[PDB]
Amino acid sequence: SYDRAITVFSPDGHLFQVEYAQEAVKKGSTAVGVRGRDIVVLGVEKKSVAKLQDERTVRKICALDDNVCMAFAGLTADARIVINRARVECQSHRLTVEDPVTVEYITRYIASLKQRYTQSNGRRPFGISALIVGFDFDGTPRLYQTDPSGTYHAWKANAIGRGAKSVREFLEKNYTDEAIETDDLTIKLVIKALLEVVQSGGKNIELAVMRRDQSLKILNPEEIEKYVAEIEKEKEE
Amino acid sequence: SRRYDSRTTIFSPEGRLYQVEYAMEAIGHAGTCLGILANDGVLLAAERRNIHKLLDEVFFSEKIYKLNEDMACSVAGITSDANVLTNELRLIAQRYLLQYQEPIPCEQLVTALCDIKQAYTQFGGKRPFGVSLLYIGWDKHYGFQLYQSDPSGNYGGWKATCIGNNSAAAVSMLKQDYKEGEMTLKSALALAIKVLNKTMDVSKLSAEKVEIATLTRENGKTVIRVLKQKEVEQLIKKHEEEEAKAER
Amino acid sequence: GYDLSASTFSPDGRVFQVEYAMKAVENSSTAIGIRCKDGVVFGVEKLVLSKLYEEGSNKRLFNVDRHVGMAVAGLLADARSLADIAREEASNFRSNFGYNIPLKHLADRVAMYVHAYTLYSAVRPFGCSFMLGSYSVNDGAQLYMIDPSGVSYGYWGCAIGKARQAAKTEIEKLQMKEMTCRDIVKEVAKIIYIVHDEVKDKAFELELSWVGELTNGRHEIVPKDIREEAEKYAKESLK
Amino acid sequence: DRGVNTFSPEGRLFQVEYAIEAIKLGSTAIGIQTSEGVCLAVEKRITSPLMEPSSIEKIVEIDAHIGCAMSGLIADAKTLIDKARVETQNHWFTYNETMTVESVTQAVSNLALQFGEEDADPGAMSRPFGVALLFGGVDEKGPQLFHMDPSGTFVQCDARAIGSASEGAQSSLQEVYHKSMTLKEAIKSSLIILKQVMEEKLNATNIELATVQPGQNFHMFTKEELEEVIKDI
Amino acid sequence: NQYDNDVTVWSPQGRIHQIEYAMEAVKQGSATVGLKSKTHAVLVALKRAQSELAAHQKKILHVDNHIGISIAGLTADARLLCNFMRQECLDSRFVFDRPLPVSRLVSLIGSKTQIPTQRYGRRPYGVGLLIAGYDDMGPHIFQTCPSANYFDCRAMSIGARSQSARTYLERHMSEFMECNLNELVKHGLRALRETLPAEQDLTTKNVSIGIVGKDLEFTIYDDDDVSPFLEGLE
Amino acid sequence: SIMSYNGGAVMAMKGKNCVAIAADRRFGIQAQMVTTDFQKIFPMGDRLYIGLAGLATDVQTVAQRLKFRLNLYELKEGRQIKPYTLMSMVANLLYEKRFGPYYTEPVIAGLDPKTFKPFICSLDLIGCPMVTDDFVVSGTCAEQMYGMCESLWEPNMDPDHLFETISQAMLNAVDRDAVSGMGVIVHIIEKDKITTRTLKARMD
Amino acid sequence: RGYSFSLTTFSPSGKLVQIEYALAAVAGGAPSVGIKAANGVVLATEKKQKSILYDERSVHKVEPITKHIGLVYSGMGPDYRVLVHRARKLAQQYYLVYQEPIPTAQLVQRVASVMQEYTQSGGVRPFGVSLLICGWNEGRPYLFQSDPSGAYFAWKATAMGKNYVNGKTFLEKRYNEDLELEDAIHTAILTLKESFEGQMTEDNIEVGICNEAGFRRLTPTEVKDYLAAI
Amino acid sequence: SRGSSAGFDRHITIFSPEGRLYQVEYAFKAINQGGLTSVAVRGKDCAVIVTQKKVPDKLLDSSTVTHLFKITENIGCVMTGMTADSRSQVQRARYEAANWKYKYGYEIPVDMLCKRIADISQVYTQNAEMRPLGCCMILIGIDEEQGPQVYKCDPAGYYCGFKATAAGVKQTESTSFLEKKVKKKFDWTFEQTVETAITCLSTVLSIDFKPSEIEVGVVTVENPKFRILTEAEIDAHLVALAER
Ligand SMILES: *[C@@H]1CC(=O)N(CC)C1=O
Ligand SMILES: *[C@@H]1CC(=O)N(CC)C1=O
Ligand SMILES: *[C@@H]1CC(=O)N(CC)C1=O
Ligand SMILES: [Cl-]
Ligand SMILES: [Cl-]
Ligand SMILES: [Cl-]
Ligand SMILES: [Cl-]
Ligand SMILES: [Cl-]
Ligand SMILES: [Cl-]
Ligand SMILES: [Cl-]
Ligand SMILES: [Cl-]
Ligand SMILES: [Cl-]
Ligand SMILES: [Cl-]
Ligand SMILES: [Cl-]
Ligand SMILES: [Cl-]
Ligand SMILES: [Cl-]
Ligand SMILES: [Cl-]
Ligand SMILES: [Cl-]
Ligand SMILES: [Cl-]
Ligand SMILES: [Cl-]
Ligand SMILES: [K+]
Ligand SMILES: [Mg+2]
Ligand SMILES: [Mg+2]
Repeated sequence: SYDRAITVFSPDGHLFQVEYAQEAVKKGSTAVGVRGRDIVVLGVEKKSVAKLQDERTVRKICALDDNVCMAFAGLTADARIVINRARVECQSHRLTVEDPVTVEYITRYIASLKQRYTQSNGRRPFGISALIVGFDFDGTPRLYQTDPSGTYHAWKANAIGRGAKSVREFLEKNYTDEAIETDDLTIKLVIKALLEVVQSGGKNIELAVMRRDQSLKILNPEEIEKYVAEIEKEKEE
Repeated sequence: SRRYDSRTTIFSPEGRLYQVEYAMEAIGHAGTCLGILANDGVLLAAERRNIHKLLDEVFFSEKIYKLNEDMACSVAGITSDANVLTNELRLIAQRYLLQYQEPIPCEQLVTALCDIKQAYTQFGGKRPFGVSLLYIGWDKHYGFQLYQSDPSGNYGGWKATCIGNNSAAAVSMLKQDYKEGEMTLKSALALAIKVLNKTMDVSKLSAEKVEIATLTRENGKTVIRVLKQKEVEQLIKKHEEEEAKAER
Repeated sequence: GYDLSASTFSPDGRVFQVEYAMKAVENSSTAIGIRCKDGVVFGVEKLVLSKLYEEGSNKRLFNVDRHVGMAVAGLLADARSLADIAREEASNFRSNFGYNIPLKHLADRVAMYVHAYTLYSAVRPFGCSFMLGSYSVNDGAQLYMIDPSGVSYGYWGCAIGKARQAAKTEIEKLQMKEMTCRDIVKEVAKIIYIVHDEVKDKAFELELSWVGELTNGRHEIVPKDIREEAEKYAKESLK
Repeated sequence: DRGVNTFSPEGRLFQVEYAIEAIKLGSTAIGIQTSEGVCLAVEKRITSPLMEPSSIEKIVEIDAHIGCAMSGLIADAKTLIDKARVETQNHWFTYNETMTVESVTQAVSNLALQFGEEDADPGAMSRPFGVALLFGGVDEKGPQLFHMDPSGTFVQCDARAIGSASEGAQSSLQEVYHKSMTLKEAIKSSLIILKQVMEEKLNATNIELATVQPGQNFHMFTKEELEEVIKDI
Repeated sequence: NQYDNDVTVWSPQGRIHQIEYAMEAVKQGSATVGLKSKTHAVLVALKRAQSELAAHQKKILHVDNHIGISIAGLTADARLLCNFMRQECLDSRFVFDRPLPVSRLVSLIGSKTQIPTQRYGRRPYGVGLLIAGYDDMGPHIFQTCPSANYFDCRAMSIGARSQSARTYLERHMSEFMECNLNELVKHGLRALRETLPAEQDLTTKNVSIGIVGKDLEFTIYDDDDVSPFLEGLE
Repeated sequence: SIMSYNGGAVMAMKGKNCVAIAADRRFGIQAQMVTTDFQKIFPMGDRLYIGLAGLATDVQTVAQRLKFRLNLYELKEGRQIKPYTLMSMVANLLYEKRFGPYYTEPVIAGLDPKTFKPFICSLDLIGCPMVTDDFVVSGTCAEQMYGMCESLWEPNMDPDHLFETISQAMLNAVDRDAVSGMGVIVHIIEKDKITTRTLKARMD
Repeated sequence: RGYSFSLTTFSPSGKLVQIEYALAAVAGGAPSVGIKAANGVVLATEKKQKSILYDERSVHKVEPITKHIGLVYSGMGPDYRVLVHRARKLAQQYYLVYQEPIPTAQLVQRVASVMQEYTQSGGVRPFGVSLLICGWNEGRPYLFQSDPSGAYFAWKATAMGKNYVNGKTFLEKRYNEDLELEDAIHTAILTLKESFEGQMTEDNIEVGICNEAGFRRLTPTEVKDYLAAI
Repeated sequence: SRGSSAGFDRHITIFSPEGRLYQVEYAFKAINQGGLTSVAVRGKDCAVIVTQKKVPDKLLDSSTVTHLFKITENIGCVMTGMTADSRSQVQRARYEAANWKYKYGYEIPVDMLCKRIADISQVYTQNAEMRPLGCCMILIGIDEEQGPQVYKCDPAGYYCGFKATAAGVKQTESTSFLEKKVKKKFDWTFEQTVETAITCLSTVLSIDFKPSEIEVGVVTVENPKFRILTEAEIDAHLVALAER
């Protein structure tokens, strides 16, 4: 079996394979999360359109368990491996603790998987970041982010993928008690955040929500463009 | 030994995987291969490269493989690599069948193989498989289906698609002629011949140079058939008659 | 470059890593062996690199079986490890076959071990050459020499290390076939004193061992009184 | 390109030296050992107001009597912290006593040079850890602070800083430290030093502080307890 | 150059640059001295402190009742080797119910440390040891090197500026065999003191002492416990 | 006895250009009937069937593992397996477990997929094959089954006579066995069709 | 302990150059020909047989795999012996399970699959040979080629080794579907004469045949007889 | 093409753009480093191996300087090329023959032993991590049906049976000499086998040997056990050659 050291230090303390994995994330489709008051929302860009594509087969938002889902940006094949490992683990946890995973537990698990692939022979790092959302047993809503290095943090709102810098800038200005007072405004805050960067807006922003105890709901293109008009005609005033 | 290891499973500075991309160049040169979904079935149509006069003709096809009762695939790229993969698809499909006593759903088969291709891009230090595949099938969850996979270990579902030589051109023609929700096996067959006619521009199309397989349902049972040469000539004839009509 | 791995031939069919390992033996000070009428005697010019070391530190003469001595030159950690291989081989031979390993067989076996380190990028060649000596009534006196390529031959007289050629020419002057071990130790000491470069390297200990009729086929250090007389004979002969 | 276990002509392992350079990319952390206990203080280094500050944990409990502050590549620290935790509980299991700070630090430090590509298991460590660690705690030797870096070298320190601004902070520590200093003085001193060396204006959400005292278990300071101490500083 | 990155690559001069580089790790360590009399073996070490507030690195380690070591080079390699030695000593007492002879332990070190000098992708040990012991053949001082070679010594010094310590030791070594313990340790300290910059002195903070002999199990002396030995340098 | 824990009986019989295979329908655990429609004969081809008696768990596992192997075979080769080749496949499967066998002793009945020539065989539990030109039997009433077959079977029977003979051999054999019966199913295999019948039969 | 990385990788233009270079070793090999008659198959090859000193009988290029299957090759001889050995072993493995001789197509598949492994697996180069494999089963003759990538093709007639391009056109303008085995042997030996250089004897060509009766090498006396007309 | 090279094709056993294995070619050059030549001939009654014996150093025990080896009682061999490689190959051959007898109950045929050693050598031409052995093995024995046999295998893993052959520095010249001599002979077959062998070697080297400068090994139909000639036996042949 192949034992080559793949991720190694360079002069000045860099881990080039990890940095390059981060470059792969930056060329992925934009993905955004906001933590509401009693809802959490994920939206993600595009990716290409293409009328001949079966939409269902290429979603970038994924259930891990009933109370936890995730979006990713970066190498879609890499993600699929991370997603399935996390799904297996949610069932191991439920087996041996008889509670659903906390969002932090599975986040911590994904992150340390990622970290392991930056420090094990024969492997390159995973080329993805993830936004992980759900609710804890006590109803507290959660939004976590992981990156190829295996670092993770909780966020009020965040973006990853191409144009994350400007989308994060927008969220810093627009994330207030007022923008998340209700469910519709939380959802719209995500759509505004994307609509900034999303090329032929929009059209192609896949979106999903999660409510306390309520499990994952994805919005259809009819239900999305309702919110698009309901924000577009508001920005004329 | 560090000196001789070409390091097939590492990132380049822009987050790229060169061997995957290079394998994608191999595929682009291989025989054109297209898939088309209809309401009453799914088809594969492929350019034959085994075309020298002295070849023997011994199997029922060159690039169409049966995977299990309800599915078939075609391939573009390195043939020997494609034999390893199609053998592994058949094994995966029987393992499921053994375990659950129902046929593997189409997407599940595709995903299982793609995870093997993915692994070869992330660890092991080997070259990836130089193959893209089109999968056709029926299952009881989503009916008629068409999938495409490539050496990155990535896949998607399609209503129509193409891999191999002149892919981009073939997809362009499909974008324009394909009717979402309204295609039949007979119209899809016609569109397939149209597309191969345009994309085999070296030179004049012939039944000995293509392979067509259809997957349909009859009496609650999947039927997978490689069209005989008579039917292929007949369809080419109808396409050539149809072009006579074009102007007046 | 064609000289980085023992698994790479050069365009002229050489294996330079084995040759470079030979150069490590050729940088070493000189050891000699002389087979004679009734046994084998070894001598080593043992350079003393600091006066802080004990007499006997960094021995280059080993017992590898009760009947077999080993004399080494080259990288010493490699030589010691080869002495352990030789010991193990002699031990396993006795356990499996029920008698003392014959010298030639021991030589050939250890030589095949040395040889195995000359084929692969995974390992490097041993930086040592060594002699093996024994005596018995049935087999007589035997002296073999093994180099880093794994080649093994038997000798009447032998020398390894940096004054190899000068030593051989002195050894050639002896009619060793008719001499006894008691006579030969004096001549071994004499030859080490001749080939020693007293300007370039300043201080050495003479190391002497033997195996013969007089030790009853056991490989032993030459007793101290006999060594000192041989030294004195050598020194005065240098005159 | 060369192998991960290659020495330089100066007699150092390239990979360990490079890992030591990665420590300098971390946020500053400070430890001080007094006769009344030890304090650990760390700069959080908040990069967006949208980030939850309490999800930056760079001070962690090892056991009730031992805390750990880290700087460098934080994801690398995870397996080290887990190993310290597991080791102190094994020790409790086997011996029915608490493990010394020195002993815990030693056990962790024995992982440091265990990397390489043709000795060990099918995918063992490919490189060293990009992390420095301060273990602060109380055992039968009294209060105690130990530093460890990626070479596996560890040592007791009366006061020590690690990370980006450690030169600087170490200088101020030489100036303020004395053997008979109180814990409360040590807490103020280290908040004063963090305040100097930090790019951001210090406040009660972009730092963490913990103590361990002969009387009392590992204690992370609350926002409120931090605000109290920040008043004078 | 093409010959200096792999322990398996002999240079055209018959050298192995990786082994030579590993030996630099010991030359750059802080100095230590080892010496013996008819009845005792002593180690004396200079401990370096990272800063003015750091303790000072352990340089002297217990191996068994009859054996201790002083180290120079990579501390993590020193511990791994020390743990190997400890284990070899425990095994010998378990099996034979008697102490492992010092020269036999040193042999086991040479054998163990030689192995990685010959396999691709391994590296030498980057540590040198001075080994003090007492057994049936009396007191000993051995030295071990990253080359896997070892030496039986009347006395020795390794580490930064140890040449000076070596020169002192040669100057006085004809006196060592008949010294009482205090005389012998004084000699060790004087040798070690020659390694220091002229400004600096031996103090209770920077000196560590190790002693074993006929009547005395390997004992380490640090901090206040070195003061008896340091007063008398007079 | 392990082989009698579930009870049951299968037989096969040869006729002119046709074959027959039959089985009882009981799934019981020692004295207790659990169900009366348990399948013991499984298709391996349009004109090729395998009947398995013995321990019910192994009846099912062998049928399934066999189908796995046969499906891969057919996909890889151009073609439908020949009867003789199925026998060899099964023998090889059973003999892999030589030292911890499956407790089943199958019978095979079919027509060659190109020549339509009749074939029957049986195997013991470790895979020794036995081909005959008349009949084979397997199960907890093998003696009863042999008595009926030896006395009724005749060469070159047409499909109708073959049906009546195998049916009478099964019914009357199982009616002398406590742990077989609760129904009989019979498959007649011809070139152009399969006829499947359940028989009026004792239910005690 | 073995190199674990592939020694064949994709070039920037999508080529596996080690395989192409293996094909260049095949192209420089001695010529081989195979012709499928209606009632059998013939394999013929040129011995690169210098010296009168060689004992021509001591090693064969035309080799039996089973009673009904045989092989020849162009390219590197020692690589071929590996594949002969594996092919034999694969044929017997099949026979133990199915108790029927391996069909020719199934044997080719399994051998071709071994050749594929050596284009991907760690620390090895591809085989520098192409095989021509003949057989008879289901009452019918087969002729296959297997190349260094592990790709295989069924031929009516072909040529490989030095001067194969010309040999193939020589057969193109000379093979018919209804042709007999004895005539095929004749045209196979002529195809070799097209590129021979040396004057042919029964000691420097090797011929094997395959039909209902099975696979075998022709004896030197049989070859001599076919050589009289040429 | 024509001496072209890409990548690591001169350092390890991968194909060059012409489809060559340079490392294998270099192993053949390694055979000549030793500076020796060996010759082997077969007739109806016997097979003979002759090689040079160079003892330049007087201090060598010349009884330990040989390139002739017994493999089994009935199979002998001469090795040419790198010495330690050769010894390794000899041990392998001894192991293969002994193993064959134990498993199959009859002696390994010479052809089969040669094929086995050639197949083992093949592996070194296809796997990258070890070099080929820089040596060449010639085997003699009697086969019960075919008579005396001479076989040779090389670092490429090629092998063949021969009427006569050679190895080392003067192989080509020996091959020339031997070819010229068999064409003359009726049924292309040697008859004075020991003399042809020594004469070949003497011509291609221009030496006229003393009996201590060659070694000679034989097997015969009447005496199939491998036998090495003494100095006196060789001398008789050298004298009988000198006198016509
Ligand atoms: C071995 C012998 C010696 O003097 N050194 C230098 C550091 C060693 O390590
Ligand atoms: C005939 C050929 C040969 O080798 N010998 C043995 C000496 C003969 O007599
Ligand atoms: C052995 C038999 C033969 O004819 N050849 C071709 C030169 C051999 O190598
Ligand atoms: Cl893992
Ligand atoms: Cl990002
Ligand atoms: Cl199926
Ligand atoms: Cl299925
Ligand atoms: Cl020498
Ligand atoms: Cl630091
Ligand atoms: Cl040090
Ligand atoms: Cl260190
Ligand atoms: Cl040294
Ligand atoms: Cl030093
Ligand atoms: Cl199975
Ligand atoms: Cl490797
Ligand atoms: Cl074979
Ligand atoms: Cl067969
Ligand atoms: Cl034959
Ligand atoms: Cl035997
Ligand atoms: Cl003659
Ligand atoms: K090789
Ligand atoms: Mg009944
Ligand atoms: Mg009843």
